[PDB]
Amino acid sequence: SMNPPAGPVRAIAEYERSAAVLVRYPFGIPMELIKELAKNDKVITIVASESQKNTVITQYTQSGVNLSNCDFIIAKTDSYWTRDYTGWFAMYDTNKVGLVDFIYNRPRPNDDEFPKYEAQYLGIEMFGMKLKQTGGNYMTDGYGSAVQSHIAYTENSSLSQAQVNQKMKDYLGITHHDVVQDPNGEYINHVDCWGKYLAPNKILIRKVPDNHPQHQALEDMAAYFAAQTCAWGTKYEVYRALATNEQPYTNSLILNNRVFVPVNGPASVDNDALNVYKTAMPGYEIIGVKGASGTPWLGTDALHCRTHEVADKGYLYIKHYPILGEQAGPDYKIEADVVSCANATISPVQCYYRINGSGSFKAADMTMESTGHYTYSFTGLNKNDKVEYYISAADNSGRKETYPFIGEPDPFKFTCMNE
Ligand code: NA
Repeated sequence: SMNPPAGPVRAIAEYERSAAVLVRYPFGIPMELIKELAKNDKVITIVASESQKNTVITQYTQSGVNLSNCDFIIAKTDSYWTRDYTGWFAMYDTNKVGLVDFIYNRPRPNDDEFPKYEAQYLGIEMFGMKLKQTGGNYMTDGYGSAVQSHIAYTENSSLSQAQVNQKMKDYLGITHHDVVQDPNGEYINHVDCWGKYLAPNKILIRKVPDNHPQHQALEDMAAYFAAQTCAWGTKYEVYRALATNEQPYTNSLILNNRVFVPVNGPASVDNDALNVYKTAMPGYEIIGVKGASGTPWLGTDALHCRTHEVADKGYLYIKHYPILGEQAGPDYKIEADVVSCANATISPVQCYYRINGSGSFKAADMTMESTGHYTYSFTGLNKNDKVEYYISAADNSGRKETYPFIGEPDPFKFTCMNE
């Protein structure tokens, strides 16, 4: 149809559950990456024909790829930049997952048309957002914020900024459309070359040497996010990836509990970048990925550019705003909504918690107050007690999710003040 999705709408972040990752043949990524992806996750390869599918299967077989995780879509494409032209994922109508198409900002008509084939393959509805856009220049936090470089306005110059913002609201549920002047001084003007939400409360911002012409622009961008309150109510934790030689360290893919970071030398500088991700993202497996010789990583074009995560059409979605830091009390009540996009019965919904840092986390059932709305109150806590917690839900489709996504390795933390 030509109508927007039935509300409310919520754009899905890259660090939410992914059912698959989308790549394209002829390839722009190394076979070793496809192999590593397929070890744990479904890889959907776009090919132009049944014969081309079989050519790819032969290559996957010869390279030892886990074929049980290899799926295919037959559709014409112009390029391997699946980040930039494939559809964007949003929840809509309470418990549905949909795809949002847009006008691809390149003269690549098969790439531009592709989202319809993606939606057909996935068995989900598609909605047409009439803005000139590109996925590389888009990221959302999963709480209604999105960051883009200035081309989101300048390539839609027949519309006012308000009209552009309204399109993002109507099709993606974006209420905070954070469009900024690109700090990189290069042609592409994509956020994924300088910035990446790692979680709702964490953002990675590129850093360069002091004498690099973009040094101050990037420091200013880091300061901007550090001063900004995030969706959870704390200031963003701002992490920095130092590019000594224009290495594309922010151009990584978060796929479930793994992070794939392009590396292109020197080894020590690559390892420093990987260390930043490891520090920022406890519990995640951080994986450095060397480029393919024929289609190497570039400063403006690397791993994030040549992949796109695919949301779970049956997503078990946990909506939660955490209790953090010094809390007054005397009640410490957490609330979460849990929705099954699989239309499955949800049970159990639990709070896992630990008090004052020792022993194992303990499970307590949350109380369902109304349909899909769960609460839990921490009892018996004394002044200055430290609480770690996370939420866990399961349904009878076999889905199991925590909030935060990674669960126990990175729990929410608060302190009981009793004041
Ligand atoms: Na399109």
